Amino acid sequence: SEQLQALLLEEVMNSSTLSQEVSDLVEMIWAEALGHLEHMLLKPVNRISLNDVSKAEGILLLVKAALKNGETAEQLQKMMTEFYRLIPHKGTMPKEVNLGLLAKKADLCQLIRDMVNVCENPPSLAKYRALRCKIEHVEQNTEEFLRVRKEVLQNHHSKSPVDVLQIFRVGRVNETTEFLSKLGNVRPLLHGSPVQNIVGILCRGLLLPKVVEVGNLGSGIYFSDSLSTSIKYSHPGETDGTRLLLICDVALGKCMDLHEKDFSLTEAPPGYDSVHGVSQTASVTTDFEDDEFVVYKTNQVKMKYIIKFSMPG
Ligand SMILES: Nc1ncnc2c1ncn2[C@@H]1O[C@H](C(=O)N2CCN(CC(=O)Nc3cccc4c3CNC4=O)CC2)[C@@H](O)[C@H]1O
Repeated sequence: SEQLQALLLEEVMNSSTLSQEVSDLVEMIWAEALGHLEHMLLKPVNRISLNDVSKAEGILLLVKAALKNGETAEQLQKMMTEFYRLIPHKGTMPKEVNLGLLAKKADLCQLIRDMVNVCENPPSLAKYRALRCKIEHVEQNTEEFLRVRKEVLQNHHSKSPVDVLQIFRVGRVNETTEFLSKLGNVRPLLHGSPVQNIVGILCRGLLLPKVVEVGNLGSGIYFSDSLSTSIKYSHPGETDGTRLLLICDVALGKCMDLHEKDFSLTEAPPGYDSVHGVSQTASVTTDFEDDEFVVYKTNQVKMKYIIKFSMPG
């Protein structure tokens, strides 16, 4: 019948037995992300609507505007208690509402939006599609795995053993086409990050830090040629106990070598496309302990791989 042939097509169209490795990765990063929310949310995430988040974000803008104008804390707290009604927290309710809090509350709202959107087609594929990002497992047999393994395990100043469990080929669609390859000097660098950030990184790529009216080369996207340095930023997840790390092609064209720190950099110096923090050496002292590479454009970045690894300790 019409209906049978519909079901038979439905079976075909709705089928993708994508690998365990990729599935387990998706399940983890989402679980780890949800683990962050559950840590500081009285109300379950399922019982928060998208309206609550939109209104919550709307209040932060009013509170931020009011804070800069120097309104009394009476008004600020009155507005903020309305925010906390929509987005309940456990622990403290900061009396001193600084600008730094509002930025983190704004981040939190986005992490809530992720978890709400995804809830909806098995529960594994719903989470994969939600990333809008094409992860593909690379087999240990292939010569691509040995290649990438060595690429990661080259600049290792520290001699701490590294258990490279899984490697995944990753790509975002719009990230590739908008990449500034024409601007030369593209080299593959590493970006460490805690596991709870990964869903957000895969969803929206690496974003520019928000200049609050912390990094020692200003508000840009940092990378390193060394693995030992990227391990420091790639913290172990509470879910699995493993570390995740990105390999990105960073188009950084003209790269100015710096010795002194500079926290006020919103974009690259005039004349250069990027910055290199030169590390402390034998007879060349610097303020940088490790080699930092910083770009201040999202379209100077293009992530290639995700590396799942773990330290002994
Ligand atoms: N879309 C996104 N969703 C969620 N988190 C996202 C994101 N885009 C970036 N991030 C995350 O924001 C964080 C961020 O901006 N930060 C925190 C880190 N800080 C200093 C810094 O980058 N230092 C630094 C220096 C040298 C190497 C490396 C790093 C970090 N990773 C490295 O390999 C600069 C500001 C960062 O940890 C990144 O992973």
